[PDB]
Amino acid sequence: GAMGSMERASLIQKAKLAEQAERYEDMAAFMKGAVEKGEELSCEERNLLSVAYKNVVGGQRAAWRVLSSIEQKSNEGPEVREYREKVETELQGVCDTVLGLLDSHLIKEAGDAESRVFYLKMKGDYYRYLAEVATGDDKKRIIDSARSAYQEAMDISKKEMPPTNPIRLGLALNFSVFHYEIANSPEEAISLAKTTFDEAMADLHTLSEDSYKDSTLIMQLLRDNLTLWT
Amino acid sequence: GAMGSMERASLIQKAKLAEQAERYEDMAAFMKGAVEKGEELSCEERNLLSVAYKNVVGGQRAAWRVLSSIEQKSNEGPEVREYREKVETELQGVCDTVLGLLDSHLIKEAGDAESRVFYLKMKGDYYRYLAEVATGDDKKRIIDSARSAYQEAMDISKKEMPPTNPIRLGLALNFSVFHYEIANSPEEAISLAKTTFDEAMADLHTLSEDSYKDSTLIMQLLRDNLTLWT
Amino acid sequence: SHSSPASLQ
Amino acid sequence: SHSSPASLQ
Ligand SMILES: Cc1cccc(C)c1N(C(=O)CN)C(C)C
Ligand SMILES: Cc1cccc(C)c1N(C(=O)CN)C(C)C
Ligand SMILES: [Cl-]
Ligand SMILES: [Cl-]
Ligand SMILES: [Mg+2]
Ligand SMILES: [Mg+2]
Ligand SMILES: [Mg+2]
Ligand SMILES: [Mg+2]
Ligand SMILES: [Mg+2]
Ligand SMILES: [Mg+2]
Repeated sequence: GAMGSMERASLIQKAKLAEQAERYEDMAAFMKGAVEKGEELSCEERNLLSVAYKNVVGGQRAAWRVLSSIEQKSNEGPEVREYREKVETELQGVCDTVLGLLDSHLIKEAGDAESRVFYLKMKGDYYRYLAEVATGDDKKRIIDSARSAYQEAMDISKKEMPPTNPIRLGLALNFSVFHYEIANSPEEAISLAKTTFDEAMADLHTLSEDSYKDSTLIMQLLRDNLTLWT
Repeated sequence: GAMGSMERASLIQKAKLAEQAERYEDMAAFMKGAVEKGEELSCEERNLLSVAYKNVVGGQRAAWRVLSSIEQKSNEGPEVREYREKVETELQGVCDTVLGLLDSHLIKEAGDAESRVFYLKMKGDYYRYLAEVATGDDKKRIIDSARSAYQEAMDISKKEMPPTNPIRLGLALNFSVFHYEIANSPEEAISLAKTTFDEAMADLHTLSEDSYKDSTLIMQLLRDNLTLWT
Repeated sequence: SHSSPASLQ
Repeated sequence: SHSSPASLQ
């Protein structure tokens, strides 16, 4: 890769600079380069990787939704479909890149609960983003790949992490969104969000003020969804 | 170019879609492709070209300023300078691309005042963006290229356009910013903004409600600058 | 629906 | 300083 000649520490430093500059494509390329050095990532480095690609794919998802909406209205020349396909293909390429990094070899080297659950959640997330645009022969298989990754992450997180752990909470949040938006399972989504919220509420008393702030931030997202969904 | 196989009308249609999707790099590539078909641009098409590249270079300018500020603090390893240089080089490449389109052959084919002043203003603008990052042997020559383009545009606009014309107003606004921020001529900047504002105010009575809205929007920017500058 | 922030402690 | 919008009538 084009980052093969740059020091790992320099790539991490430049990822942080790119974040400050809101240059998320650069940030993602720097963190991809850091991953490809082959060493495991620290907690801070995993978060940089996630921030970078979440922002890149988030712009593509927003664009895809705009174009898909225009396309569906046009069906109530080929240019709208063509351009939606272009954005869709670029989005799929970003998801494939992230999934490739997780498979080669972040997940298999991740032994601690925090890293392994973080990466398996990411795997669920990027299969979920693929699922949002999928439409034939493979939508079902993409959905089940997302489900499988989320489920393995859930199983580990419930055995190894406290109910207020922000990674565990963000995982449960995203799996509940998977149920509601992708898998046509709104009741599963609501049940998961409710149980997750209530079990976290009962564990808040164990936390410092700073940990309590981290946990309650994600709990509020669970509550916001329950308010939208019920 | 990669757009050589796409119809002109399709490129314009996709530029408009890209704008709706806030995909400004795509928008710029589509409009570059449209320009390279060799036909003159309509008023709406000139605005699409400008919107696309202004948004692209605007992101690069914001990033460059973030990184330059970090770099200057660090001077109160090479990574900050390297990454600032990377963004700077990409910015310069975008400016060179726009200037190349204007020179080959938008300006020379632009005979009407509205098109010719629009393009000469753009030429001043993208030399001004080059000037913002320039620092040696060529900063002076870049500044004088910006000045020369703005001056030719001003001369045409004063002879051929009413004082409330939005192109004339936006030109005067940007030339005043050139004076204040680039050429170290705050008094020239203030004088130009004042005279431009007052001459437009005296011509508003000739305008329809919709034209009056267009003109007064840019007049308020002149006033905002005068408030900042005095 | 709201999904998780990217950065998680 | 404020500069011009890109789109001008
Ligand atoms: C602890 C908590 C978690 C999720 C949402 C909220 C608003 C809270 N709070 C409650 O008291 C909820 N009963 C605090 C922040 C006031
Ligand atoms: C016409 C105009 C141009 C530039 C700024 C402003 C606020 C205005 N107005 C004035 O009356 C200025 N005396 C209107 C809009 C109320
Ligand atoms: Cl396309
Ligand atoms: Cl760099
Ligand atoms: Mg090394
Ligand atoms: Mg497709
Ligand atoms: Mg029910
Ligand atoms: Mg043709
Ligand atoms: Mg340089
Ligand atoms: Mg004075």
